[PDB]
Amino acid sequence: HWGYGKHNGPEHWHKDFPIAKGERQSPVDIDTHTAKYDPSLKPLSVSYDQATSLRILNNGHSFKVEFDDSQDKAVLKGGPLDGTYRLTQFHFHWGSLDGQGSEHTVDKKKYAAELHLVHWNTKYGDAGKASQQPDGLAVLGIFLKVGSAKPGLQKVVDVLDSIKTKGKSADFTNFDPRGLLPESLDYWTYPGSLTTPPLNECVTWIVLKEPISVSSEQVLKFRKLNFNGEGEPEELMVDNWRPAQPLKNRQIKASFK
Ligand SMILES: NS(=O)(=O)c1c(F)c(F)c(S(=O)(=O)CCO)c(NC2CCc3ccccc32)c1F
Ligand SMILES: NS(=O)(=O)c1c(F)c(F)c(S(=O)(=O)CCO)c(N[C@H]2CCc3ccccc32)c1F
Ligand SMILES: [Zn+2]
Repeated sequence: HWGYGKHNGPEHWHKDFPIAKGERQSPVDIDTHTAKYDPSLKPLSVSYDQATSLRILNNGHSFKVEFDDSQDKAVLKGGPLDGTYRLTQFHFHWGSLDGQGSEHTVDKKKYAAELHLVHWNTKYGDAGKASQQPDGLAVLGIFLKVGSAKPGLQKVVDVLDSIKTKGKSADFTNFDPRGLLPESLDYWTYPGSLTTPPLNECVTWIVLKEPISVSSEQVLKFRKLNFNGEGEPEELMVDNWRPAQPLKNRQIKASFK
């Protein structure tokens, strides 16, 4: 199966998913000096007040919190986007140590983790169909650094011991994703891809400039999850990040400066 290990990790994915070597793959390094300030970009609109979280699960790659996306409840618009994008799930990528774990990098700096809030363009009706379109998804990426705790993350971390191994899931209602956001919505944006198989080139990435702070104790709970199913050799779920991919013929735009 595909994974993050030596024998099935990112360097292997192109064999089953040849788009891995495509022209708009993610993540990328964000060279802040080269990013073009675009005064035509709009403020992002993040409207999460009616979000309805449903469940949390360990799928052997990450953990994911899924939302009720059957109506317009938690939506992203504005910024670089045309139309409305509905939140369907968020998940994280993180490292074995605090000096790695993010997918995007900023002037080559790696953060301890990266949160991805995945949204689909409602003009395509469902997230699967959206993932087949060049403008189908918008993923809001937020870096995590280790320092003071993020109180809004604590409900997630306290539930992780219930989903330790691949295939476990639990009820996870009333989680407010507004508690995961930094103060500023200044962002970089570029056209890219899913960072996991199938690697579809369907994502408008919106990466916030300001990281959130999480505590060491919060990230150490991420690192207690297992990639493996219960019974199988124990392999901690760490370093579940794809490294930066070639920028190729893309421009990263900044909403600021
Ligand atoms: N994710 S959660 O439901 O476990 C949850 C929290 F547990 C939590 F503590 C906070 S807080 O702002 O740190 C608490 C201040 O009262 C938030 N913060 C929220 C919800 C509403 C809102 C609006 C702006 C900024 C943050 C938040 C939260 F969504
Ligand atoms: N980093 S990222 O945001 O690119 C990203 C993931 F990192 C990730 F793990 C998942 S997954 O569903 O948990 C695993 C299979 O890709 C998805 N989900 C994908 C799979 C296909 C699809 C279709 C519509 C919306 C999301 C996804 C994902 F979009
Ligand atoms: Zn992701």
